[PDB]
Amino acid sequence: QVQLVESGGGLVQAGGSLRLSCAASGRTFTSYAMGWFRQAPGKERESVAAISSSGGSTHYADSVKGRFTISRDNSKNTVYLQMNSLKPEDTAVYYCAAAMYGSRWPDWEYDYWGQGTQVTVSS
Amino acid sequence: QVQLVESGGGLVQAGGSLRLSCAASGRTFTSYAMGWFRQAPGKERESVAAISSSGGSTHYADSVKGRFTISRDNSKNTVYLQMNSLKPEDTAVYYCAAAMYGSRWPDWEYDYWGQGTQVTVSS
Amino acid sequence: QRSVARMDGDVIIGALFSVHHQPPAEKVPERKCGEIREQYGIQRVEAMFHTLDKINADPVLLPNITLGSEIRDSCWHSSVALEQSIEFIRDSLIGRTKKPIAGVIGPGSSSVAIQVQNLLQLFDIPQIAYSATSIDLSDKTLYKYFLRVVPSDTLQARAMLDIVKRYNWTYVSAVHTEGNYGESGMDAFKELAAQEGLCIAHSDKIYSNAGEKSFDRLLRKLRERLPKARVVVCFCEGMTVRGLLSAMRRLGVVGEFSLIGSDGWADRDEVIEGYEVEANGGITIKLQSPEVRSFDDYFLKLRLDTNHRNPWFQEFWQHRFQCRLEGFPQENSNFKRICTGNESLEENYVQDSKMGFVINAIYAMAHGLQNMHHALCPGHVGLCDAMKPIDGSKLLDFLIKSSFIGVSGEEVWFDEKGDAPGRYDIMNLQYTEANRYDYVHVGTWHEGVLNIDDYKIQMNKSGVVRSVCSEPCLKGQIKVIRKGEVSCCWICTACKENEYVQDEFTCKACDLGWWPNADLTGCEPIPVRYLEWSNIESIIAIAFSCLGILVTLFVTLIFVLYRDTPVVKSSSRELCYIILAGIFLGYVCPFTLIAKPTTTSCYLQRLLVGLSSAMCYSALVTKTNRIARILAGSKKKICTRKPRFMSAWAQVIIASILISVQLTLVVTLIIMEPPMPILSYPSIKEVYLICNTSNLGVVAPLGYNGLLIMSCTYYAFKTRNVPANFNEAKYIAFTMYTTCIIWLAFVPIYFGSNYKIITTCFAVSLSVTVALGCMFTPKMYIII
Amino acid sequence: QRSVARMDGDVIIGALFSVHHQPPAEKVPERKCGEIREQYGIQRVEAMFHTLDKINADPVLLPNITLGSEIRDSCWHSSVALEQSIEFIRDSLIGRTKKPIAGVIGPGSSSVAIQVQNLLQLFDIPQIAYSATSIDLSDKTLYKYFLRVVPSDTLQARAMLDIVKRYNWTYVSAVHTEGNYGESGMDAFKELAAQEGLCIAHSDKIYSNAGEKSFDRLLRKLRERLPKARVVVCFCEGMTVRGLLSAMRRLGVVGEFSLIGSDGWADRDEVIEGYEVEANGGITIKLQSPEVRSFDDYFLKLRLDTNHRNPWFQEFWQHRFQCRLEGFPQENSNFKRICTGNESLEENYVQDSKMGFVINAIYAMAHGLQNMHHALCPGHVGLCDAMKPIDGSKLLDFLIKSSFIGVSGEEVWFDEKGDAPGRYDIMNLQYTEANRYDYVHVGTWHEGVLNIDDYKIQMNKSGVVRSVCSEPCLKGQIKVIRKGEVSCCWICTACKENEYVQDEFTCKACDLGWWPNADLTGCEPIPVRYLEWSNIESIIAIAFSCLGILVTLFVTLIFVLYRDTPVVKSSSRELCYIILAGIFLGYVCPFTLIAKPTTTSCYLQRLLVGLSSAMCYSALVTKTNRIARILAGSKKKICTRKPRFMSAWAQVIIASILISVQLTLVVTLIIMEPPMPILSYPSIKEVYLICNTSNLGVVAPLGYNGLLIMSCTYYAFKTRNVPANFNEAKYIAFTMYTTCIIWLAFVPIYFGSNYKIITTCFAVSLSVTVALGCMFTPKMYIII
Ligand SMILES: N[C@@H](Cn1oc(=O)[nH]c1=O)C(=O)O
Repeated sequence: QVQLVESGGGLVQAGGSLRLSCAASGRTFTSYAMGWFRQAPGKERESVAAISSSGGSTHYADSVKGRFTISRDNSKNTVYLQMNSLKPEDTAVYYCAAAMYGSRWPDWEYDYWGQGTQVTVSS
Repeated sequence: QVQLVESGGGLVQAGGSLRLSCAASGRTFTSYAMGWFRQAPGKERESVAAISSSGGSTHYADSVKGRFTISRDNSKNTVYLQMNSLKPEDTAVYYCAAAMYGSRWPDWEYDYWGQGTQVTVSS
Repeated sequence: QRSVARMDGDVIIGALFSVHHQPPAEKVPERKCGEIREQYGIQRVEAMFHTLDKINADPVLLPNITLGSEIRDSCWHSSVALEQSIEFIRDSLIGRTKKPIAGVIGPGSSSVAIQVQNLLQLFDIPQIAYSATSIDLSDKTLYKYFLRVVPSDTLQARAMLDIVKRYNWTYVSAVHTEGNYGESGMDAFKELAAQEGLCIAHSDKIYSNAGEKSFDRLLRKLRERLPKARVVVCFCEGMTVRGLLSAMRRLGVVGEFSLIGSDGWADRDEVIEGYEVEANGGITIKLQSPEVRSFDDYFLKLRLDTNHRNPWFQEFWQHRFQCRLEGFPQENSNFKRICTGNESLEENYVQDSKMGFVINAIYAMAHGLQNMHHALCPGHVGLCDAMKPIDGSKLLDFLIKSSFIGVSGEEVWFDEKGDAPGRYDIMNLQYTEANRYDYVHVGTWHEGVLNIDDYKIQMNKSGVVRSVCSEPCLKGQIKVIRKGEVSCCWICTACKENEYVQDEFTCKACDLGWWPNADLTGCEPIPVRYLEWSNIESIIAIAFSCLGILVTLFVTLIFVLYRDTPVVKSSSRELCYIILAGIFLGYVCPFTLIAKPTTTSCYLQRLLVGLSSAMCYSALVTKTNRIARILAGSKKKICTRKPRFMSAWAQVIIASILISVQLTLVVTLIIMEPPMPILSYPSIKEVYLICNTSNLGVVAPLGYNGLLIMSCTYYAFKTRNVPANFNEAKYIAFTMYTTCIIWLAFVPIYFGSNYKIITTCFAVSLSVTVALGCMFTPKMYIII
Repeated sequence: QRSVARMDGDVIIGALFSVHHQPPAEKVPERKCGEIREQYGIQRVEAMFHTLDKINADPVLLPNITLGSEIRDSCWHSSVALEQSIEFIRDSLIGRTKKPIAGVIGPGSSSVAIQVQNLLQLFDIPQIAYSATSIDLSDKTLYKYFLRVVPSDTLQARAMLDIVKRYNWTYVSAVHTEGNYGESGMDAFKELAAQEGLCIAHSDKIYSNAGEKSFDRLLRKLRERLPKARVVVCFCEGMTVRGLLSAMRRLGVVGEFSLIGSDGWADRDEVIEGYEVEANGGITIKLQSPEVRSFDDYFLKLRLDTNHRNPWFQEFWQHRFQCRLEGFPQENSNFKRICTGNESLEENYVQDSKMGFVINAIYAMAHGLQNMHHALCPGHVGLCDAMKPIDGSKLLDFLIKSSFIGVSGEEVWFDEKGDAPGRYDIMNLQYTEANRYDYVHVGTWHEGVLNIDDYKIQMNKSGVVRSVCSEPCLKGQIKVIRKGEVSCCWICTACKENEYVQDEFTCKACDLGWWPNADLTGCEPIPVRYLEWSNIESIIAIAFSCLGILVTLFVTLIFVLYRDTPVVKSSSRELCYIILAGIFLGYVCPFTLIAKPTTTSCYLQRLLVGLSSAMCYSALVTKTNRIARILAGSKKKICTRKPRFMSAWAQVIIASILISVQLTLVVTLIIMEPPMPILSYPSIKEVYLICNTSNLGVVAPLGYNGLLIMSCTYYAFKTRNVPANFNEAKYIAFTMYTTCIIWLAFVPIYFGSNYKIITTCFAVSLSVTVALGCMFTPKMYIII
């Protein structure tokens, strides 16, 4: 079964482009699809970032579409993101969750979760 | 590396025929010979008895000769020293020892030494 | 690392299905698999999930025991099948152990079943293979843990023997694709065919990859054989019966021999795709699989949205309907459209023939775990401590001793060889419409049982096809005489007359004395030809013999009754009496030259052979010596040596002894060899009375006759010129001529001819009757 | 449970040596391996320990890298070895406990190497198979990780082919081992033997560990056709050939057929050990590998007290010397006669063939590791972060690249397909002393090169037979019957000698007038039988007729010159002139009667046999009708209608026309009949070519001459007894007797003569020479 780990979160500015490296265990990992849920303190969980299994097409929350990029390596058993044009509120607990099955995005039945990081963000 | 444990210590008077069962723990055990050692209170770890690897050739020290009975079961990974006619000098700490690449008995290589016991012969 | 569709239950039955295609040569050592197979792969992963849903709702089979699974993907390849097999035992071998896999629903190649069977036999994991149909997988020394709900190709071997035998075909040439399938199957068939009383002409080992010239040349050796043989048993595959058919086109030999192949081309319509009209009258066979219907409904209700227990459903969709589900995960960004809400599997659906077998196998396991539970956890319901962990060797025990009833109401069933019964469908390709061709039944096979429902088979075309290497001439007079080649390829031959089939193969010539009964079934006594009257054309010899006796009885009446006749008694009376004796001894025996040869009658018969002739000439020599002794003795033959006596009884005692000399010579040449016949039959046909005659005993008496006549006619050269009487002695030299000519002209028609008996009768009867007619019949009128 | 011989290092190289024999046939599902191999696995565990001692101790190979090993038992069984492969991978498959196997020194059977390959390549663990020959392991798509240090079987198939073709051997039995070695190697051999003129007696396949009854069965199937096909080309392993030799003892096959082996029986004094005489003169083929001598040192210097690292050592020892150990551990109860410590290993001690290779293979792993150490982390020492842990794919890249000279001095480098070069050293098993046995280098194969010196081979040059189903029995005037099924193994036969063989399978009857010449390579003219010259046996009649022609000139002298004779001064002169014409015709008959066998001279022969016979009777019919035209109005005949006239020239007219009717009719039928010299066959041997005829076609010539013979003799009725002219009653009578009787004599002899014109000249000569010397001597002698 899958065991996750989330890195790349940290103290960056309003306009600071930062990495999000969600490394994983399990060898099936290129079967799964990743997403990053966004739940900062005081605002509940909303799915903002996502990516299919193959890489293929991918998904960003329209609210931040063009303010990020997503990448993945089936090779290294690890997915990646990047924030662009960061804001004080673009922070959230970045629960890199992972769904094999699902519906239309963003309602995938995210099976295997990571710790995710409340990315400390300032200006 | 086959690890050993003993089973069946007991404080029993003379004449009480008593059982000791050293169980092994691992594959590759029908390829080991076994031994039974003892050390009296302030003594030396005498070679009580032993058996061949395949089973069907057994050795007993002069000091207990022919009285005690050593058998082995390979499916169980276990040896059984059943002693008769126990006498108060048949008291000692009894250790089992897996011997392999030995010379003539009792000049073997007892490398896989057991845990140890105390099997006293009271009054 | 691959995907693994799993149900968390209690006892877990692993599975290896052929989800994808085998890696193409690009990436075989990389071992990544191609596209989904949709009819072998995910159809079956859903059949298995379905059947575990059933068995976990069924109250009989495993109450209070959940029945999980771990499905993997074999890819129809050995290396990937084995990577997966290793993954099943990985967890079992040692965030801890989850569950040891109880069994493995065995991957659908024979030759990845074998290669996985090795790895599972190590661990005590019984493997049930729904389509591992090779011969080698019954040998449970190697593949001990190998169940299956399909028959070995030994049962196709049996079935194709049943068809070729059930039409009394016996001379069927054999072809096969090469490999574990085609060689093993065909070899088992071949030996079975041998012992059963079948035959072959060639055993072609054609490849699935061979050149057009290769099928051409194998078909060419078949074709040289084709004047004899008309049936070609095949363990050929799809592309191989295809390539053989491709050679048949190139020759223009579309419908000639009844090819009769195994299931390599039963429902393979591809073997005849754009080609059908050239495979008319080929009697193929397959496995009798029913379809399975509650599975159809489960499949065609599969909501792509509602499933959460099966990866490769998404890819099943996206490969069947070519649409990338943009919102759904694992989208195939390499397919060009978007998925509408309204597609469903109802279109182009074909439930596979190996599906009844997959669900039979998943049962045979669930009933193995059940039967094990009923017999090794008694009084307790579901998992007891015994069977926790569930042992594999004892499970194999119950699992092989567990009879059952399947999905299709048929019974799954295991021998000691861990193999199945073998239920088959026996099919034909024929005129079904206006020139149209579709694979259709005639009937079935069953365990040992046949069902040829003959009427539907090929409309008398396969009802008239026939071949044997020699058309049975099992009637007498007609041996089977072969080369030392093979038991079917003999040759028929007709027997010689003397022979008859006692030994069917070899007409027994029985002994002479028994001639072969009609139809050559034995032999009985031969008819004989003794010759008493001997014919009406021989009643002619009898007519002249009889008539001559009538006139000579009349001569004994009125001749001797007279007593006094001057010409008769001119000379010595004794000489006259000797002549009378001479003539009627010459004509006593030719009245009975008719006679029967018997050991007792042999003195009677073999006497009358030469002694009829002897006395016949004793007549002629009595008259010859009367005239020559009266020539010598009187002044007619003048000579210094005229040996007369004083009392003419001495001149007639010489005559008595000059007849007793020939008497002695002939009885001597008889008693040199006592009387018998020697029944020389010049053939098994011709049977006649043929007594011994040393040709010596013909030429000697003959020569004695001729020499005594010529010495006396030499003295009587002077009466062939002048008689001194009523013309007696002149007519008697005329007698000498007219009788010696018929004797010495008779010799080549007795010698150089074939028939002898009546011819000697002619010679001697004629000689005496005409001697009488020319010396004795005139005198009776001249002295009245 | 099984022993592992583990030595420590910081890189560990597993190995699969066949320590024990294969499990017994029934016991393989239990996988207990019988008896220690003493030459084949235990020397190889000592090889590997010795070599890793050496390489741990070498200052340049892997310096400050230390090597371990984990030898495990292969057992020569797929199931037994694949267990142990799982034990290799198991360490890392499922704080710290164990250490990962980097390399594997692959097992010796091709089959166990395949099975272990199919498991190891899944884990990235390279395999080097010190002697696994089968070509199937030459496709690096399936068997990626597979390196050899040996030649693939295609070379060995090629070598043994070069042997069997060189000795002229064609038709050879072929038993082989079941499994991949025997299969792939034997199939390669057999495929070549097809193309290179050979045949097959029986392609048999028997397993190694097979029970006796199967080997007995193979000796039945291999000793049938021994009367002809005496060279069984066994492709087998050691133990399969051993089971053959066991069945050769058990039944008395001992000297029957040869045994041309393969690398499985390379140079093995354990497969002939106790079967020496049973298979002497066997032509085996090992790989060129010098025996390693530092190993013979280290091995024959092994006391039973210094091996504290070879677990099978004690059981090896107890087995080697058939002696139990009184108080050593793992003593075997079955063994008896307790060992004395003074035991050497020099006792009938063959080291091994593959010992050069086993050492090379361990070096290949040593090099691949050291190439990796100075290609990934160069400038560092011992272990570095890269290769820790090793990547078996990277290491494999180094192995396939990296060349080196191993211990034995030989060079070894890997191809694109992990193979390696090798020569083959042929051997021949021989009586080498007063009853003592060796394999000796009797030649070498190397890359088409094949050097073998037959006088030194088996010590016999006639030696083994010219092995073929049918001889070079195709001597001139013989064909091939093709047998039916094998063309190479045909059936020899001399064709019908009347048929002349042109093509090698088509003997053909030559056309007429041409009789088959020498060697049946054509047909030559049945010559002309020229009857145009003479012949001494006929020259008697030729010169007699020439004297007939002489006295024809004499009658012309006495008659044609001086007419002044009362016979021609009285008679019609021209009757005597035309009997002179007809007699000169009956005498020039012999000149024109010999004729050449061409149609011109064929009609000539007709012009003599029917026509000159018609003219012979021209003379004779003129005689009769002449005297009879004067007999018409004479008393000598009685008639009122006279066939006469009053002109003498009109008498010659009537005789002339009653000749010329016959003449014209004969000229009519012979201008009608096409006569010809004919190449008829009264017999195959005659040089005939001589003229044909239907005899009834010349019976009409005889028929008219002969009805007129009846007329001539009919007039000789009274003219024989009307003596008027000078006794010409006598002579005319007797000579019309001569001509009638000699015609009526020759005519059954004419049809008795197969060729008739001999009889014609003979009879016509007599008849007309009587006409001269009998009707002309008296008349012209009294009027001389
Ligand atoms: N050529 C054989 C190898 N060989 O077989 C034996 O029986 N010994 C031995 O070294 C094979 O490829 O399996």
